[PDB]
Amino acid sequence: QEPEPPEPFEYIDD
Amino acid sequence: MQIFVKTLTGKTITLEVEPSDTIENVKAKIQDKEGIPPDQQRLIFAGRQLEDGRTLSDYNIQKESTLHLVLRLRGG
Amino acid sequence: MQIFVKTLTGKTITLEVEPSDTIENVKAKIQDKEGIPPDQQRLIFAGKQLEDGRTLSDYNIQKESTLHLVLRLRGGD
Amino acid sequence: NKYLVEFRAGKMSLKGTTVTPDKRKGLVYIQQTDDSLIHFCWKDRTSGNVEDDLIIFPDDCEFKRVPQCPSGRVYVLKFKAGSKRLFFWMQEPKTDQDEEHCRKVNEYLNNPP
Repeated sequence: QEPEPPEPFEYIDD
Repeated sequence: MQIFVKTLTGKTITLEVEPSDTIENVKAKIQDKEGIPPDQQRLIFAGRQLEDGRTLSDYNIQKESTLHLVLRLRGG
Repeated sequence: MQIFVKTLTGKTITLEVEPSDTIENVKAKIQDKEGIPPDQQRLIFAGKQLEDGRTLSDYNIQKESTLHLVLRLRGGD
Repeated sequence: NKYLVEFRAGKMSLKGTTVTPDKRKGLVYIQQTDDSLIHFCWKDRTSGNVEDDLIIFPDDCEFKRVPQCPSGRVYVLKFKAGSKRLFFWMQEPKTDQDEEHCRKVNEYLNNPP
């Protein structure tokens, strides 16, 4: 019925 | 000499404290019962901010005293 | 650590303030630099409105930071 | 007091350089007040209460996708003047309207009525 939440990842201000 | 700490909402948090306890100690009690750090939490009694380095008796804070708990800007 | 205050009119007014300076102090600076009363002075920065009693550093307001100044309509139809 | 936009989305936490999603899925909606101030609010779906409410001015921030972990729908809000970065994930099962919300959010944050 609803989508599962994303997963942990690295974020870089490119 | 417990005291009732009312949050921004109707929610109230009673914490057991002694008249000799300091304001800093009271803030910590909030942290244990909620997790709000001293900076985020603001204890105001009788419309007067509770300055640190002061005891509850300094502000005439008796048992079952309702304190105004104000939280700073959450998140961003 | 001055900050640029942009009014609804598009006019920008840089006011010299300190990082530990309170929002109320900043509003006063606007009053002297424009004449906007504190009641009508609504400072907004970082996407959040500057609540009275807070400090500029609280909103991560740096030097030359642009602040959104909102004035009360004081009218209706 | 009209809602310019509104879609299901949850928030995340960025620590250092790692973004972790929050299970407290909410709703990202925009509302313009009679003051012409765009209100960016995030309400938790858990209680349906508005947990966040920040007025966003034109060019104040930018709403964009996060091409770091391709798999779902993740967007980030960057305050051009606020120097702040927020991360959100859409709870919508279909992306048929993902771009619309994305486009509307930007158009309501940089192009208010």
